Amino acid sequence: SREFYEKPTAERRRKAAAAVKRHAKKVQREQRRR
Amino acid sequence: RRRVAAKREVLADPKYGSQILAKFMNHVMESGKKAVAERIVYGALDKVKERGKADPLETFEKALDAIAPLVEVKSRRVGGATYQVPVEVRPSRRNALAMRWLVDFARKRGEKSMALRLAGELLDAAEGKGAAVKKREDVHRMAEANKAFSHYRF
Amino acid sequence: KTVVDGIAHIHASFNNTIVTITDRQGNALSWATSGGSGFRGSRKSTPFAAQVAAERAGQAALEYGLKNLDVNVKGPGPGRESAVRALNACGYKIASITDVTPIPHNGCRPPKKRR
Amino acid sequence: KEIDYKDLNTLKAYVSETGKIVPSRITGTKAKYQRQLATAIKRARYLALLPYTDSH
RNA sequence: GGUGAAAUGCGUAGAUAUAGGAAGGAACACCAGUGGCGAAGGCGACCACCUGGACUGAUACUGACACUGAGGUGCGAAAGCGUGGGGAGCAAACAGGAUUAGAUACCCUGGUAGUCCACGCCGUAAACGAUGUCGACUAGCCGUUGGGAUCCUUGAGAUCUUAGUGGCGCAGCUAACGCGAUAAGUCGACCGCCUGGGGAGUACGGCCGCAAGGUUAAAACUCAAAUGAAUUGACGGGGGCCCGCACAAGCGG
Repeated sequence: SREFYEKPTAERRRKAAAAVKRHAKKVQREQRRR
Repeated sequence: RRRVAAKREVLADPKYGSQILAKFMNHVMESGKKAVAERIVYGALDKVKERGKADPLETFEKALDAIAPLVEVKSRRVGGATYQVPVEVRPSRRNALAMRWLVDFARKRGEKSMALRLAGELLDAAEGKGAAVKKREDVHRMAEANKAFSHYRF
Repeated sequence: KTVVDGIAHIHASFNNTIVTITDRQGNALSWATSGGSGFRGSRKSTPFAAQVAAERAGQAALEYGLKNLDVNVKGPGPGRESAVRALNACGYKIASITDVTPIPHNGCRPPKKRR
Repeated sequence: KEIDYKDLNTLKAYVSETGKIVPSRITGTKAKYQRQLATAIKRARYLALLPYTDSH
């Protein structure tokens, strides 16, 4: 939640994997879809 | 960890012809000899009904009517405190303590004759005012905090 | 008195669970907390004790009527959804739950992160 | 075309049920029009044509 | 009935608390985006006013007016520092309460400086892309932001073109990792800098500061090394799979 203060260095660490799990989603599944 | 265990009890006799007391010769032949145990093994069957009016099995069949707990207490942990899981199990599981617990707690009485000692509380399985029907309802009582321990974190 | 409908709060913190029954005139009738049922210490900030705490709100509210109730939930802790099923079971045919959890739009800064 | 705080039939299509603006990954909207959407929301929201929170 | 577990504020003063009101600071959820703007530091509500630079399209004009830059001079997170407002929340110091051989701490309950505003100072950061600025060139593919133009055109769109911002990757380079039109390639112009590790960004001097201190900046002496990146192993109070009476069924000191 908003329980503790997130110091804005560790809050400016974003994008867990969203250019992998939503960008390489149509790449790594191309071993079958060709 | 697949279970390759296979259960199959033999239930037939040339003397009693019972179900869960036919193949029981295991704890009544107390590591020694059958000659001395033969009068103690099936000598108590006609000693529990020889003091009452009904047949031996009459009060032997009603042992799983007041000595079988409705829950289980096997522990498990997830990331905090160990929580057990209690729920309606299969008959076999529930009806295992409804004889052997009533049977093994007869050494703290011990009256005349070894066979009477074994038959000491076999006739108690009807009214359930002995010691085997004192821990039956006790099990249920220790499940208020364990009531919601089955799905979430269990 | 006898009031037939009221709005019923659940304060659902990480530590405790407070349930207060009011009317739509907001005035408190019967409050029952998750530590007021003899808990006192460590263990049950759990949906178990709110199941215990929400019913005591019920059978003390069953003095001045209160058939239908409206449930306001406020807080992040367990005992959030196991106090609204512990509430219809006391003979309430509650209309709809409502969530009122206070969210700042930027607000005060929170405390330091626990280490 | 150029969406506007008066046009509430357009603005209500990107307001969620709790009052919040819906992102661009949910509705298919271009990045220029989204940041133009969330200004006409915030003007109609200010001007009491739209709530901030769900409640009232 | 917080949690690796309990201890402070409450009832002849009403206890977390109402469907209520008022005050006051401070931060602007959602939008929010390998998004945007800025020389960097930075900048997130909305509206108005005052203002800077970019991007972009054609056309007209000036005609090398350019690039860089020792000195110098501006602007520089935070915290600190005067001087005066302010003071919710949070909170160095500090008080207790725990936890532990101790605990001077990590956890709890408080809480003044500070954080906030005005003017002035400091002038530093892992101030980082650990990568100076400017210019020209060198395979592609996949996103995205601001424009523009072409495309049968409905755009649900497509293509090329620019200026940014990203993900891969050919050549090439690299000690390797890796970089690869946002070069660490290929070259050019200029500047800053480095010369084994400690001593040491330290003494002494000078300059600056109100201070804290900053900046410029060594030697004696000491040691044969420090150091980078990758490799095999061992190890981890790293993670994921797997096994065995390892975990509890009807044993017994």
